[PDB]
Amino acid sequence: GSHMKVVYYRALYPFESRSHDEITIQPGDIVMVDESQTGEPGWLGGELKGKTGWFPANYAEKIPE
Ligand SMILES: [Cl-]
Ligand SMILES: [Zn+2]
Ligand SMILES: [Zn+2]
Repeated sequence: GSHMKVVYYRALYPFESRSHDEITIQPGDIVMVDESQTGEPGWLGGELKGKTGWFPANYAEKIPE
């Protein structure tokens, strides 16, 4: 994917990671996001609890700065 200026997303729906490059999120988790892979809806990539990876972009919401 592509790097972007670091931003924070709050998870809205649960997602369970399966591959190395995915992360698990639960509603309310805050992810520090620095990557995207464009798609419909595509993927966002970032760090949560010491792990890094993709999660589906429509499963979280951008937190205003
Ligand atoms: Cl797609
Ligand atoms: Zn493995
Ligand atoms: Zn992959």
